[PDB]
Amino acid sequence: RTIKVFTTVDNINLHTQVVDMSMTYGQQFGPTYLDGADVTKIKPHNSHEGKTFYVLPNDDTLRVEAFEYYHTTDPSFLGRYMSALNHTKKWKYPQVNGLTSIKWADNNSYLATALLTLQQIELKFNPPALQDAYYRARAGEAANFCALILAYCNKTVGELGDVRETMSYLFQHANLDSCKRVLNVVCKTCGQQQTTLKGVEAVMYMGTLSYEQFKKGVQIPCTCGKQATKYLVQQESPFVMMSAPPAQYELKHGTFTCASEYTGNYQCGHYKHITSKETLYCIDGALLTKSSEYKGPITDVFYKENSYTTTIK
Ligand SMILES: Nc1cncc(C(=O)Nc2cccc3ccccc23)c1
Ligand SMILES: [Cl-]
Ligand SMILES: [Cl-]
Ligand SMILES: [Zn+2]
Repeated sequence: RTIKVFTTVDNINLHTQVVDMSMTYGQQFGPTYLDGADVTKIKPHNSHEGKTFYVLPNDDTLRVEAFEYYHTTDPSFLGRYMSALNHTKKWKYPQVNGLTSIKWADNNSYLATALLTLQQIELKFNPPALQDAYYRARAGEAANFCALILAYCNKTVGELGDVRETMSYLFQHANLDSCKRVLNVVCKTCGQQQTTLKGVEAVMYMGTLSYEQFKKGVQIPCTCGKQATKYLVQQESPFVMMSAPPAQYELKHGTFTCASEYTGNYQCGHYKHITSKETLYCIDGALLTKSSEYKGPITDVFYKENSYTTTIK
């Protein structure tokens, strides 16, 4: 007694298989998943005929397909992706003010604010798996995209996460080759040092949330033991992300694109998203509120950019 099924690593290229209904999937394919569910220890049902099963990339055809689709050789990746998808397919993805959000479940507030942010900044993903899942997420079906983020970041469903680190890992799998930043550091004692940064380093800054303040100059400790002024000379990027240790901060309508708020103690707090549109909207998973100004413990602020050159001489 047999059925025909298909095996895959990318859910695009299918491989025809005939399975024995008296043996487990595990006995025939090794670790096997059906829409994220682990079916390794399960025997084929009638209802399985014609269905697609994920298997591990254990031969050269599957390794080429999996590497071209996911751009990772981590042998646990597909198992972690499937384990996460079994949960994320049960999350809800409401449209909030025209953006795909996530209804709160499993400590996912960092993923909701990351997903909302990605829909507001120009970013192209390198791995086809992320490109395809991101397109589906923007259309409202974000389960695959959320499970890929989890898998790529080595996070499990239910784990508390960091928005900044999550964005940094996603930026590392994105095309930021065009991104350039020139900084100047001026110490009235030591003199001045210019630095040029590329890629992820060109779009992320830690120590101030204010892009305006970064342009005017921020005070930092100099290696000589005094204080220096660091300021932005030149920026070439479609956005910048400014971060700082969480502190009470006032967001003003029309001065930024979006921001992350973190409330609570070390590690086990909660994120909300603030987006500047016609007014300020606070998106907290499924929840939406508005205000003319917003003051809270802000961690990350995103700004639109294209090309900036300082007037500072
Ligand atoms: N998501 C989250 C939750 N709870 C605590 C943090 C936190 O403090 N992380 C950081 C560690 C080290 C240096 C940091 C410097 C700046 C900002 C955060 C830092 C982050
Ligand atoms: Cl993309
Ligand atoms: Cl990549
Ligand atoms: Zn100095």
